[PDB]
Amino acid sequence: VHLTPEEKSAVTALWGKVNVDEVGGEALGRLLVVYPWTQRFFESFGDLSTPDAVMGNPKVKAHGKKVLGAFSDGLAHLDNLKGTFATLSELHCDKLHVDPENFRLLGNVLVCVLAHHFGKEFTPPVQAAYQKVVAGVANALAHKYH
Amino acid sequence: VHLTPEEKSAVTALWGKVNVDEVGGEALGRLLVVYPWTQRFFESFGDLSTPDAVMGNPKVKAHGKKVLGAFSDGLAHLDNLKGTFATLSELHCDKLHVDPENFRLLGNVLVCVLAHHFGKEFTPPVQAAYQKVVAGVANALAHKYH
Amino acid sequence: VHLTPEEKSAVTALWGKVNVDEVGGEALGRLLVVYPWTQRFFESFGDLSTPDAVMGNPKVKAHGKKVLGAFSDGLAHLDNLKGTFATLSELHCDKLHVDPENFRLLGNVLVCVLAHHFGKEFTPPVQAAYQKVVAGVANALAHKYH
Amino acid sequence: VHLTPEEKSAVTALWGKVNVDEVGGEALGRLLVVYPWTQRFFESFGDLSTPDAVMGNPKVKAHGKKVLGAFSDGLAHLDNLKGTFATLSELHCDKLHVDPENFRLLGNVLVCVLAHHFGKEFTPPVQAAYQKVVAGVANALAHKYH
Ligand code: HEM
Ligand code: HEM
Ligand code: HEM
Ligand code: HEM
Repeated sequence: VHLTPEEKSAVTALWGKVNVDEVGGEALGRLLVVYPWTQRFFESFGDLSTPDAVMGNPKVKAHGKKVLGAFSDGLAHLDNLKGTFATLSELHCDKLHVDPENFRLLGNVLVCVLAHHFGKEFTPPVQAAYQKVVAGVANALAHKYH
Repeated sequence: VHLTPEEKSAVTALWGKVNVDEVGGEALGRLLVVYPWTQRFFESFGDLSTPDAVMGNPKVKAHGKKVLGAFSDGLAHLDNLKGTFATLSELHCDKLHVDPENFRLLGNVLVCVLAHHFGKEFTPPVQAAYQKVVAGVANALAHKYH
Repeated sequence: VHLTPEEKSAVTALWGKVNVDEVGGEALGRLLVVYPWTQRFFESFGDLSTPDAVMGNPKVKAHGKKVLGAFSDGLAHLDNLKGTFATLSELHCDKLHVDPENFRLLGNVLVCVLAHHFGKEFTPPVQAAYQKVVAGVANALAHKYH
Repeated sequence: VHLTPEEKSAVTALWGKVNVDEVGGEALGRLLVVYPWTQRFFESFGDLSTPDAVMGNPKVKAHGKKVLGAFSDGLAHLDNLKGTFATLSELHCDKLHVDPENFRLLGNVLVCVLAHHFGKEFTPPVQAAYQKVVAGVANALAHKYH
């Protein structure tokens, strides 16, 4: 990832204020609603049969928080997303066999939640910069396939 | 495209409240900022060298109006998108050689721009519903390649 | 999916010399080797942990003959792709939750397999028409998500 | 790009047998036939309106060789794809505005062309490795957008 210094400062000025509970629940719930094939990764979590069921689901909510913590770390290490994510790459690729496309799609969902939460401060350039971050994190997650 | 009763009703309702003059222009502007290669189709519109020149460009705006009204037509014809866009497919495909992937990408941008503006009313099932709509429109635009 | 009368004759002609006991299994196996996440759909098939294991697996080859028969059904009914895949789309989407991207991949794998077996008569236009046919197939298999 | 010592050994021996004057022209040509939107980048090239026009265009073959040669540079330096391609990445991204997806599609075409000229030597593992390699090159060409 390269961010312009104007992009960079903005991107992290905004992350400072992110509610991980709201953003994490919204992001992961919306993945499973918008892209329902993804549910077959979380059969364990229980009831995922409707949007209310997915969104209220406490394990869905709790796992989104953890997902966001990882992105929080990606953020604090944009120079080496590939090392930051090396072990998560091994988990999702070697063991979970998550399709790399789903990494992209969660990324894109995360972006549209942030437009939803960053409000007026979510300008075209701030949007461009977060799309780069979640694309780099996606590529880094899929690294054990490459 | 298949939508359920809930979905369609909230779809059109949210769509009722969209500004005709502003949204297409913000989505078309955002596409060219986030995905800067798409600028190659619009160089005759003027200066696209910075985010500010893309977003403020009057042709980008004015053209975005036509883009938004095309989607509007699509919403009115979800039954027959392929027939609805047959003429715009010839234009984009045979004459302008727009990559199918760019159609997809504008739809995703239009989805974030809705999420940005309608915050809480852009529920997960309404996002799912707009995702299905824009991808349908993208497919029908790409019909000439197929 | 549009082919010219030139296109379909070339395509059907070539299709006639496709070894139906092996091309299917070759494409399924190459899918499984080339994009190893797809293996999560077939864990009841026995040993898949080496290229050799995969390519030898009798249930890969058994299955591929069935895959190949469904592409022949597709090739016969290009004006009725959606309808022709209605039942498989129910299976693959509502029962098996296969990601749509994987339908596209298998298609592309089937393309390189044909090229691998034919040469002489696998002209640039036949390759283009087969890509179209397989993209039509994948889009029909994903119908239930649309 | 990681390759296994067997993949690397096999991949290099195959590339040893590639006609550097022809395979790259066949790739670029088939790209232009199969995914005909890519024709719009080649503004110098004259007539691209039929498959013969694309495949025998002198500039298609001459440019094809340059492309092939750059792929050799990558296959030689698999630990150093970002560096090997930095200058091409500027060109393609900043100056020419080539969509990443198209870098990927050119890769996939090349893979099939190889499949087309090699037969059983083109094992499932060798296909897998080339797909890795070509995706690596696509990602290093798109570096300036990231
Ligand atoms: C793209 C960004 C993503 C990030 C940053 C991320 C992050 C994480 C983290 C931090 C864990 C917890 C691992 C542990 O310590 O044990 C995890 C687990 C998991 N992730 Fe992801 N993930 C991502 C995408 C995906 C996607 C797209 C899927 C599936 C569609 C997925 C499926 C899973 C599953 C199934 C688990 C195991 C959860 C469990 O413990 O039950 N992840 N992920
Ligand atoms: C996916 C939804 C899209 C819709 C609904 C749409 C709709 C339209 C409409 C209505 C026109 C004008 C018809 C006329 O006035 O003669 C048009 C023109 C055009 N569109 Fe699109 N379009 C879409 C996507 C794209 C994309 C992704 C690109 C390029 C990145 C693109 C590039 C163009 C260009 C270059 C023109 C001609 C503009 C001019 O010179 O006046 N469109 N589109
Ligand atoms: C793209 C073209 C595809 C075609 C034409 C196709 C065709 C078929 C057919 C005809 C069946 C029914 C078999 C039977 O009743 O015995 C089937 C089953 C199945 N397909 Fe597909 N398929 C395709 C893609 C995929 C992909 C991409 C996946 C996963 C990566 C997949 C996974 C399965 C599975 C898991 C079954 C059930 C397997 C079993 O229990 O034997 N298919 N497919
Ligand atoms: C993905 C692998 C690719 C490689 C290895 C590659 C390599 C190169 C090379 C070596 C050059 C010439 C550098 C020079 O002579 O100054 C070049 C120029 C170019 N490439 Fe690519 N390229 C790739 C993909 C693409 C794609 C997908 C497109 C468009 C669809 C594209 C469009 C061009 C254009 C328009 C030029 C300039 C042509 C000219 O000089 O007239 N390339 N590429």
